[PDB]
Amino acid sequence: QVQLQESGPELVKPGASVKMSCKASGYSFTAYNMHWVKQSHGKSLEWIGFIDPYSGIITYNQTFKGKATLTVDKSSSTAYMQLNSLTSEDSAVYYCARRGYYDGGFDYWGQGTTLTVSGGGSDIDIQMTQTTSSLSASLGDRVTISCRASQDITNYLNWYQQKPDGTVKLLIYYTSRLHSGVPSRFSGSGSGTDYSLTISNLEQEDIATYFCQQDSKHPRTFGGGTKLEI
Amino acid sequence: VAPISVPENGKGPFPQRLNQLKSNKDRDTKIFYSITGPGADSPPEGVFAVEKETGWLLLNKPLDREEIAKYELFGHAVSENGASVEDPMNISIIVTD
Ligand SMILES: [Cl-]
Repeated sequence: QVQLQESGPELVKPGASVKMSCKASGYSFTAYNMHWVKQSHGKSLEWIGFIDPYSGIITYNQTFKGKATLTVDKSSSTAYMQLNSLTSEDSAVYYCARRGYYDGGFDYWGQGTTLTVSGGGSDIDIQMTQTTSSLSASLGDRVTISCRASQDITNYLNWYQQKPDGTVKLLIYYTSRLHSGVPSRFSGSGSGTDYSLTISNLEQEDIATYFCQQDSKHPRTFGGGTKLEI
Repeated sequence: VAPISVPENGKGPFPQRLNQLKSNKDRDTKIFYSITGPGADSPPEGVFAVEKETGWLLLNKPLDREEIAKYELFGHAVSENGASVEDPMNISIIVTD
């Protein structure tokens, strides 16, 4: 099966550099782009950039240009991110994620690497707003979570589920299409600027935080997330 | 990867699109397409072609099954720089019916 193993937690002093590994297995390493993302406590997600391990082409979010360096080792199926000039604001959980499909989505994620430390440009940055930050519903219910873009994103909208583990999964990509192994009770819809994810027959398994992400334009951007209890 | 079926002696007009080449890196990088093989850049030359910027495979001429029943071509995806992004993708084209 597809697996991305990330390296252990880091504890460094200000001004230092650190380097994280992301070891791929269960697929042909060079046939898929590798993206990295940052999540600061508690839950905001930011796109760092990606590397194409086949060509070596890299694309950075203007925000992380100079702060982050992406490389790969083809012979060990390992992707690397170095973070430099470290400050307290770099303290976050960082993630490895594979670009899955022609129409977008990041289909598999590493478990994350925690960094504890004791940038920007002229591109327009599409804002993804999830108007509800916290939602409480009952077992067996049907529930709708909403997402809005500052711009028409022409259906390039994906949904992720994060468990209190830190573990992340792709639920839906390109507005409505389901990632394999995702039950039918998850379904998404929308068009233009407005999108939504609907979960039916809520289960204990669904206690999680749900995140939308736009794939219309660089830099990729996420919504703030919607937390789901019971 | 699924073979592309083309009926013989099609009316056209030509060139006509057959199938669109897709890379799983397309959302991330602007990808440019080219093709090689007997049928494109070796004999019979120029029967098939591709739209560089869209990846749409083109057929330039009506196909005759009595002459050639099947074609095997290779699709190539490069970045703006000209750097390859994938191994060559196999393109099978079967003439019907
Ligand atoms: Cl998959």
